[PDB]
Amino acid sequence: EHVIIQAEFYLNPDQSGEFMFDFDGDEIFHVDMAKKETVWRLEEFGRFASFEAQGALANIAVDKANLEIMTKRSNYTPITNVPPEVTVLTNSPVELREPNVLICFIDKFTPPVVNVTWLRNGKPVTTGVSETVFLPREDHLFRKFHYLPFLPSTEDVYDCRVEHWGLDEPLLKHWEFDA
Amino acid sequence: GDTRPRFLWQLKFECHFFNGTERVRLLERCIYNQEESVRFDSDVGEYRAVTELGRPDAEYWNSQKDLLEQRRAAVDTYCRHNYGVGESFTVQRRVEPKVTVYPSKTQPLQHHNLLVCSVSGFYPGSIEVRWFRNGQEEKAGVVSTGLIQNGDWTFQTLVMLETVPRSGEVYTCQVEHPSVTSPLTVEWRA
Amino acid sequence: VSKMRMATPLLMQA
Repeated sequence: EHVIIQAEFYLNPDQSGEFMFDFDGDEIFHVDMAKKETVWRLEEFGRFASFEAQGALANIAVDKANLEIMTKRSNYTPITNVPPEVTVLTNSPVELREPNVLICFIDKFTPPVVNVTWLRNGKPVTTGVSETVFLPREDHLFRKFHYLPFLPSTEDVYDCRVEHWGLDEPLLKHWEFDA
Repeated sequence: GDTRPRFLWQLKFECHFFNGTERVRLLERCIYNQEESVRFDSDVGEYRAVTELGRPDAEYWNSQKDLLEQRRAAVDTYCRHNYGVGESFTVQRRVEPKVTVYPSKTQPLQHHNLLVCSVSGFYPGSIEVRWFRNGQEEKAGVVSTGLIQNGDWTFQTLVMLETVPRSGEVYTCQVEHPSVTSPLTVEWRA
Repeated sequence: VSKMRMATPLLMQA
């Protein structure tokens, strides 16, 4: 069995929209709402396929309208904040001073609003880092990945600080090499 | 601060493929917050209220038989079309795993230790890992992280073996994956 | 071949 999923969502009052295609749990691409263009997860994908991103906005429009209809029909029943499970790991076994990548894996949460910053030795890091949009789950919660390329050392400790309405306080997930 | 209630709306068009485009099933599902309310199943041919909240929409949409016709045809015009479009870089994607074996901790021999078989950066997620002690398969004392998704079209997994290593012992980790003709084996000598 | 097609959302009433 294989599964291709066209996943859309709209969130109020934030007014956040998302349109993405999924294959067996992996993102094929998503549409950047602001720039109105297709963004392929792996850039190689764009050489073998294309997507009229402009159509994604027409959908999101309908979605937004449907959300407000639903919101009212439910007598304004709000969503329950389900805090995420957070996990930090490397995309490969660590070898001192050998190039690697820290993966902040944020999982099983809703709504799809989150604040993530990497901390090295207690200080934010922005250079080289990247992230994914929100991935859909069968239980209708969400999945998200954050990445930070780095050179492992016995002299550095890392933290992935995660903020979500379901949490009472910022959540730090520690990672450090141990001799 | 910002303490307003949040209202989420999701829409999922699920194309299910069995044996390629041989057996296909379309699942169009609408979820409000954490609750699926209405669903279209190509096996049924019409919308069904998954909850009372989604019954108005089911009735409303089912009353339009031409929309139902287009939905049923989507299995071809939508599901099977897209399968063929991306098949080349998704269904046919194969990335060879990197297999590494190492003791969890630095222990002198003759003391309990975990033998870690690291299998990372492979695709797809279907995989078989086996531990061997001196040529004999060992099914007991195997602790696994399970299949881990990296988010970048690669998977990793750690299959660990509970051992009390002796000098002269040979441990083999055998990996099977769609990306290789024969099993990948990596040895660690105590 | 060769562009991705998207399904369109149905609109609700009132």
